[PDB]
Amino acid sequence: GIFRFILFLQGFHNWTLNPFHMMGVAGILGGALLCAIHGATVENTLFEDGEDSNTFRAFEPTQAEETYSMVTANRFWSQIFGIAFSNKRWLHFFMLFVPVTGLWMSSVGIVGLALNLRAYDFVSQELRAAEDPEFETFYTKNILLNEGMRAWMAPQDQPHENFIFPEEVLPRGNAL
Amino acid sequence: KLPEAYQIFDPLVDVLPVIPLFFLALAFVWQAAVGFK
Amino acid sequence: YSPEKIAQLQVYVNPIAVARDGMEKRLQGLIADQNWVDTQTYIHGPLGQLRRDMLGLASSLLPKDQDKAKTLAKEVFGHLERLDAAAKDRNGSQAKIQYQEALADFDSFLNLLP
Amino acid sequence: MESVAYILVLTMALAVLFFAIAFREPPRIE
Amino acid sequence: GGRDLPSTGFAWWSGNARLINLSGKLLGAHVAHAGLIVFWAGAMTLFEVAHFIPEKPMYEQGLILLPHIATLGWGVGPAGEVTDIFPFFVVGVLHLISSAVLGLGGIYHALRGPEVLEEYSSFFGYDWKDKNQMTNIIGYHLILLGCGALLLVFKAMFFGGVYDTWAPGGGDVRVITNPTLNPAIIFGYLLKAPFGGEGWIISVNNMEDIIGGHIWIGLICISGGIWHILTKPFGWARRALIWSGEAYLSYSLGALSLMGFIASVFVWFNNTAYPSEFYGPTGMEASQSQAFTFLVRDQRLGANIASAQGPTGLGKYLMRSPSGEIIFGGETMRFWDFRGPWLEPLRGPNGLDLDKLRNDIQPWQVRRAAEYMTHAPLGSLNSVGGVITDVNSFNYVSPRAWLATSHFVLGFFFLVGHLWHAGRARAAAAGFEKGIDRETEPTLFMPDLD
Amino acid sequence: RRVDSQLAEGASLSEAWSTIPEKLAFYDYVGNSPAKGGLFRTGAMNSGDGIAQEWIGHPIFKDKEGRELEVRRMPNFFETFPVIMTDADGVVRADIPFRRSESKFSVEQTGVTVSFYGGALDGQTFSNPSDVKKFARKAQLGEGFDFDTETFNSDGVFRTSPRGWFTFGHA
Amino acid sequence: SIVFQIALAALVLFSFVMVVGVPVAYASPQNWDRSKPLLYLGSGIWAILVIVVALLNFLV
Amino acid sequence: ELNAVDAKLTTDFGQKIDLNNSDIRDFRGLRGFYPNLASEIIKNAPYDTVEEVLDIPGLSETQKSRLEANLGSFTVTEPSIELTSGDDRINPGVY
Amino acid sequence: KSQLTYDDIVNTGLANVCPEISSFTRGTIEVEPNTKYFVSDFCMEPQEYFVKEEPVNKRQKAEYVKGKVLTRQTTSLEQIRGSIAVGADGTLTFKEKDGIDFQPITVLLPGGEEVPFFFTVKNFTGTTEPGFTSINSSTDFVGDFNVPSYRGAGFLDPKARGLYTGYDNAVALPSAADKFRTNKKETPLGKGTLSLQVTQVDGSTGEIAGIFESEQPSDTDLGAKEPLDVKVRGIFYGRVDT
Amino acid sequence: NLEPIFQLTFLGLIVLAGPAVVFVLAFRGGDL
Ligand code: CLA
Ligand code: CLA
Ligand code: CLA
Ligand code: CLA
Ligand code: CLA
Ligand code: CLA
Ligand SMILES: CC1=C(/C=C/C(C)=C/C=C/C(C)=C/C=C/C=C(C)/C=C/C=C(C)/C=C/C2=C(C)CCCC2(C)C)C(C)(C)CCC1
Ligand SMILES: CCCCCCCCCCCCO[C@@H]1O[C@H](CO)[C@@H](O[C@H]2O[C@H](CO)[C@@H](O)[C@H](O)[C@H]2O)[C@H](O)[C@H]1O
Ligand SMILES: [Ca+2]
Ligand SMILES: [Ca+2]
Ligand SMILES: [Fe+2]
Repeated sequence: GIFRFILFLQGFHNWTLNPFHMMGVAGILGGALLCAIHGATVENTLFEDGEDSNTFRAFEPTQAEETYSMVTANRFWSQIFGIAFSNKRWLHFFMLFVPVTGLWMSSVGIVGLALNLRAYDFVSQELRAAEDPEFETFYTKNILLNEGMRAWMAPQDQPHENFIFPEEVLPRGNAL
Repeated sequence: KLPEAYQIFDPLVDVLPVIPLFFLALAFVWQAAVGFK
Repeated sequence: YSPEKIAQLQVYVNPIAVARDGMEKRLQGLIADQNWVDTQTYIHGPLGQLRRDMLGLASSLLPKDQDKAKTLAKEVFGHLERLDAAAKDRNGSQAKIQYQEALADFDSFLNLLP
Repeated sequence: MESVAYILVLTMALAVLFFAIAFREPPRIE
Repeated sequence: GGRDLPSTGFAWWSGNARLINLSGKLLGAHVAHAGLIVFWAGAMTLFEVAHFIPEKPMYEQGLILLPHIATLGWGVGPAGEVTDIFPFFVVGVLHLISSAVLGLGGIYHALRGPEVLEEYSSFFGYDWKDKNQMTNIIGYHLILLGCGALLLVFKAMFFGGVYDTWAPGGGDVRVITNPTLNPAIIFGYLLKAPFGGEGWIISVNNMEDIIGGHIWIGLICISGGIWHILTKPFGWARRALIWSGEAYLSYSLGALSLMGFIASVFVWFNNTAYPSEFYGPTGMEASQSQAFTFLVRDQRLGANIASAQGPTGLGKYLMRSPSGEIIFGGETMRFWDFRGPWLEPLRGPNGLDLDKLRNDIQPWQVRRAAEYMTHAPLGSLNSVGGVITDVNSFNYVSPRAWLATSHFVLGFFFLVGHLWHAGRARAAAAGFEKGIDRETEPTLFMPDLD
Repeated sequence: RRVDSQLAEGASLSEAWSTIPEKLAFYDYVGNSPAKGGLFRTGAMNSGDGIAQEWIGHPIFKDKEGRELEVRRMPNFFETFPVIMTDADGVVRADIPFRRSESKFSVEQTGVTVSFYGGALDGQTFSNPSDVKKFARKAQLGEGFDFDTETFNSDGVFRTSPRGWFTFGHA
Repeated sequence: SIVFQIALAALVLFSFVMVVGVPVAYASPQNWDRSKPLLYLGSGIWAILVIVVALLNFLV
Repeated sequence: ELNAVDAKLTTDFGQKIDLNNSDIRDFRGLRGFYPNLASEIIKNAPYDTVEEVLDIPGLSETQKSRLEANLGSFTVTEPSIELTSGDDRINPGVY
Repeated sequence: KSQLTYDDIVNTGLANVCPEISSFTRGTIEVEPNTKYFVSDFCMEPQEYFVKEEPVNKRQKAEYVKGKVLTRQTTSLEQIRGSIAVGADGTLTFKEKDGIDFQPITVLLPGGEEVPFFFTVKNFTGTTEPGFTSINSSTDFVGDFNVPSYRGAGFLDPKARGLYTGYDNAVALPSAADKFRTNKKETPLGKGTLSLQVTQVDGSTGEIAGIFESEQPSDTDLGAKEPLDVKVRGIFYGRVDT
Repeated sequence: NLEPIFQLTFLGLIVLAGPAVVFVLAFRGGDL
């Protein structure tokens, strides 16, 4: 059901083209990235606090000392990526800020879609392709894909509307 | 199909390939018997 | 072989005869004109069901000339493999040789046919 | 001319990257 | 040998690391695992036989092991039809019985035998740091591996041969009499670009080349084994390499990842070592078979397949490759490097030949193209064959898809394992695999970057 | 209802449809629905279809057999919509096909004609399938109107009304 | 032919008893003196049962 | 404006099988036509009148009787190159 | 190439090259004045491409600008079957029958204009001057050929408008959907003029080779633009069946 | 079929065997 809703928003709303969704994608992917990179960095800058190869036993919940080197982590990322966190408080705030902000932005975009306020088209490219039949972009191709989805999915997805679309009116490319 | 003299143990043959999965699970069973020491 | 069994063999006898014909006709000519590209295409396409057929026939013959036709069939395939090597190595000399021996062993297979 | 706008915003982004790396606040142990 | 965290420093989920310096128990773990491998070979083969329908094609029955046996030329005749199921059954049973011997030996060495072989024998006792002995073990195994390659050679030359899909007069088991010994061809194969039209070693397309390769491989592997037994690692290798058990594991993991990717590509693209009569068409073959199937239909309906331009302006059935070769039209233009024993009869020096395409088509070629096109290696995870939008009535996923997908995944995860163990071996050799020492943290003695 | 009341009184089709206030017909045009706009289709709705100039009147489409066909209207969800015409008991009798190799219900094949009642085209009949298809596409959007697309260099994509913009901002 | 199935059933059941017995025998160090010859007996009998099945397959 | 195939659809080509423009699948409706007789008709096109579909060289008795029994399913319009060029009358891209 | 296999020419661009009469002779294919000669494997290799620029002025000469082919070694017609028919007056008639007789080619003109065209010899009927009794160096077949539309009637533009398929209007702009003259696609049948000047004849094998000059319109994009005039020069080869 | 019954019986035997070995080795103070 969720997958249907997702594809419906693609084909009817061009939701991937929506900047609000794009900010949401950036937030969720950046949240995953931050999770993976913090976890890995912390695990690989751990202080030698025990004799065993099992480094997990070398942490006390009440210990006052940091369990990993922030200076070593900072230098590593500064020399690998060019920049690095140097304030742990800012690092952990950023880990909250990014995904949360992404969810809020995507929600704003969805609120737009409630009213059919969609970033559906680039009118410049539609006007040009209307006038210039040699002109094609990935955007125009996605527009065509959406028209196909809508025509082929509407009768079964909205059975109450009694959409009778005879085979001859269904958009389709050659052969396929 | 198996040769006719072996068609008897056919239900046994159908359940043979899975056993190494049971070996992997048996590693965990033995660890749990020793308390994951 | 009973006429009714002779009929059952025809299923296989027909393609074999078509093959025997074209081998004597186009293949000889191809080898003569040194058309190795075409010689190779001929032994892999027109003759591309020769083994399934010759052996199917042999297996379906009476249990007396069965193995002999089997051994005869295998002989022809061996000569056709040397025709292919010769043709792939532009060796006109061995090509004619293998062609003749394939037809000889194909001739004997056909003699084992009721 | 929208091409000029696009190139300009992209260039601003890349130049910010350069300055943020080459001229960052130097992390110091205090 | 410690079997707990306090005595080894390794948790239960890293328990097999407790065997690193317990050569006897480690040997037991290895022999019992080998036993698992041989057990799967035998048991899965017997499963495939019990589930095998002899008349139905092998690739329609979810078989991946019987195709390997049939390629070796056991149990099959011309065009890959099954002559006798007994050889497949024999192969399965012999693996299944040997599995018990290896299981016993493994459980013995793992549980009862010496935990360390160093004391017992100088021959079997090894220290990871003892380069001479580790190279001895490399050598003994290289000689057995080369012997196995020569076993393949012997089967193909003196013991009934192997299935040659390219055989004249139709595919069949063939005895290889002239294997390619020419080192230029054999090693040229290694030097070919791994891109379309060349395919590196994936493009090996005749059993003579495959067999000549295995004579070279057997010879080089036997020579390298003897070299490694009679030599010691030289200075440059002693200086550029990490000499530890985990390091050698990581090296073998890198090698395994490389071989897994290679096997994936091999089964996906090559139809010589993986005959389509057992493995089904390659995806390139299925696409070309579609183009060919409708070439024949439309031609028989009276169309001019040569001069028929399609809606784009390119030829509907026939076009030219970017180097000018006459090829099949449509999206299949990408698979124009495809070679197949049912297609190659219709190819001329310039590519597809109009005279052949108009006069020399054969019903077996049309049937083969129809079968290969309808068995395109396309299918769902629950084995619904054909394109993903099709309905549920066709139970088929190509063996090529299964094998390629499986070995790509295994190759990738073994690349990950290589990185895991190679980085760990490096850190452990250097002494900071357990974390940063607080007193001598290196960054505290390094100047600021700015 | 207003048309049928006039018909029951005794008026003709052209007289009855002439009673329809253009303002009323204007409300029955999907371009004035607030669910047809776009997030970055800015400004007045006149910057889209244009300034409405006049109601063109009411099309009545008939096949060659005299069956009254209605163009199924564009729903709010669809940016594009196939042209379909159904008769009284809901059977598709005509359409504008995408593929004409195997088409069976084309306006051209089915001989659809359209006659207009009221508005600017009152008392005209169009039998040329080009213009019939044009008016069928017009009927998809509801009541048809002539627009002035020059005053605002209108681009031809619908905008949303102040209703839509207010709702968006406040939600 | 039923003697063949008898031999094969005996092989399968002795195989199960050995799958049970081998790991217990090798991991029971205090019972080792009693269980070494039993291990030898099981191995030899298993191999003989395999050979008997092998031959009977070739006799039926 | 209408393009040429749409205008063709306004004529008799839209009602019956057109001997000069209809693709080989449109002959499937006449029993015994697809594929051989439809192929021969499409191969010997164009035709000036429907009646002269009976004057195709090499036609046998069965095909002649079959054509005469279905003369009223046939119409003849000017050959439009928008339906014939590129062997579109055999494969217009419809499966 | 006569002795080259497929594996020897593949990936080398020798599949798009015209065969060449090796035996350098100036032979003559003798001809009876009332017979027909089949031509088996006709090949035309285009080597030069010229597109008539359209100056903004109406009295300036147009002139032919050379182009560079953007497509690769996919520019050759080959395996073409034809006939040579001899009139009672010594006229030779070339009548191309079928084969791989078209190739779409795209050339780039200086200034960045891409000009695709349907390079073809479809239905070519070329005639020489009356009075020939042999095929020699003087033979020059001159005639017209058909140039069908570069895009088929099944073609779909980026907004899915086509001729017998696709939309008939600009669906992205419902209010202005019938504004665009490009809503009507046509595929008019063009004409080319080809000359085959025969320069080398090998009478021992019936082979003819020469040079050709073609003149044809370019792609119009289903009528979206006026076609340019394209000039193609190259070499050809044929074998005459006697 | 009695086959689903035989397959499930063999599978149950095989499933119980390994845990049974561990259980016997734990109950009898084996070298677990
Ligand atoms: C391929 C799989 C494999 C193999 C061969 C081994 C092998 C080994 N492991 Mg490892 N292990 C594995 C997977 C494997 N492990 C997995 C997946 C885990 C995670 C759960 C572990 C976790 C682990 C830990 C935590 C430890 C080991 C240890 C050991 C070694 C000592 C075993 C011992 O004393 O157990 C005793 C167990 C038993 C006595 C229970 C019975 C076991 C037998 C073998 C069952 C066999 C049944 C079989 C059907 C019989 C067939 C008989 C006949 C037909 C041939 C041994 C060499 C130990 C070690 O390093 O020692 C220093 C150790 O501490 N392993
Ligand atoms: C190289 C390995 C390989 C390959 C290619 C195949 C392929 C096949 N097998 Mg076989 N099989 C294998 C191993 C393999 N098998 C093993 C090890 C066993 C023992 C359990 C079996 C037991 C077996 C049986 C009993 C049967 C098959 C069948 C089949 C066929 C259908 C498969 C299917 O529906 O899967 C469904 C797909 C899945 C279940 C997906 C599995 C997903 C895995 C678990 C993901 C793991 C990936 C990764 C490594 C995870 C690591 C995580 C960590 C590293 C981060 C197919 C030909 C069937 C058939 O047709 O037989 C004739 C059948 O009945 N197989
Ligand atoms: C990689 C496999 C491998 C390796 C390296 C070893 C190594 C060793 N084993 Mg072990 N073992 C294995 C497998 C292995 N075993 C298996 C599978 C079994 C089950 C049958 C056993 C059962 C076993 C027992 C019961 C004992 C040993 C012992 C020993 C030690 C002395 C061996 C000996 O007598 O000298 C050398 C022996 C020979 C030269 C003759 C044997 C060679 C074999 C039997 C013939 C060739 C192998 C094969 C059939 C041919 C190729 C294999 C094929 C897969 C290609 C040595 C550490 C003994 C020990 O611990 O002593 C303290 C001991 O008591 N092993
Ligand atoms: C599994 C087989 C195996 C293994 C593990 C080893 C292991 C070893 N060999 Mg041996 N060798 C083998 C087989 C094997 N050999 C065989 C079969 C032969 C016969 C030809 C030899 C002949 C041989 C010689 C003559 C020498 C060794 C040496 C060595 C040692 C260092 C080699 C090294 O640094 O490699 C890493 C390789 C390099 C550093 C070379 C650089 C190559 C560049 C990076 C290109 C690499 C290609 C690219 C990355 C991969 C492309 C993929 C594709 C080609 C598969 C090491 C102990 C050396 C030694 O110390 O002798 C005792 C030595 O001099 N080997
Ligand atoms: C032949 C290959 C090989 C060998 C011998 C080893 C050996 C070792 N590894 Mg390595 N490893 C390998 C490959 C290999 N690894 C690969 C390919 C990867 C990448 C995924 C890793 C990743 C890895 C990590 C991350 C670590 C090791 C560690 C270790 C050590 C302890 C392992 C242990 O006790 O596991 C115990 C076994 C288990 C806990 C069972 C794992 C269960 C997995 C999730 C199931 C995988 C899917 C499986 C196919 C089942 C799917 C079916 C499903 C439907 C149920 C040991 C030296 C540890 C180490 O460094 O110690 C020094 C360690 O932390 N390995
Ligand atoms: C609730 C507030 C509200 C509403 C509903 C409207 C509604 C309307 N106005 Mg008015 N307007 C407003 C406030 C409002 N206005 C204000 C405050 C001003 C002063 C700037 C104006 C100035 C103004 C003018 C000058 C004009 C209008 C016009 C219009 C009409 C067209 C609207 C349009 O095209 O929007 C377009 C809206 C958008 C494209 C939405 C922009 C969304 C922004 C860019 C998203 C950015 C968010 C942020 C950057 C992302 C977060 C990042 C994260 C890290 C935090 C419509 C009736 C036009 C009209 O027709 O007048 C007759 C006109 O010409 N308005
Ligand atoms: C071939 C053959 C054979 C063999 C077999 C065998 C070899 C066996 C094995 C066996 C086995 C090998 C088994 C085992 C199993 C296992 C199991 C069954 C387990 C399970 C698991 C689980 C259940 C888990 C759980 C858990 C744990 C424990 C840990 C933690 C977590 C949890 C809680 C979850 C026989 C004899 C039959 C005969 C015939 C033939
Ligand atoms: C080192 C940093 C600088 C980067 C390197 C600079 C080289 C890149 C050259 C592009 C610069 C602009 O130069 C020129 O731009 C025009 C504008 O579209 C291009 O013109 C192209 O597109 C336009 C419109 O799309 C067409 O009318 C024209 O026929 C076509 O060729 C030219 O192809 C390009 O040569
Ligand atoms: Ca079964
Ligand atoms: Ca039709
Ligand atoms: Fe943290």
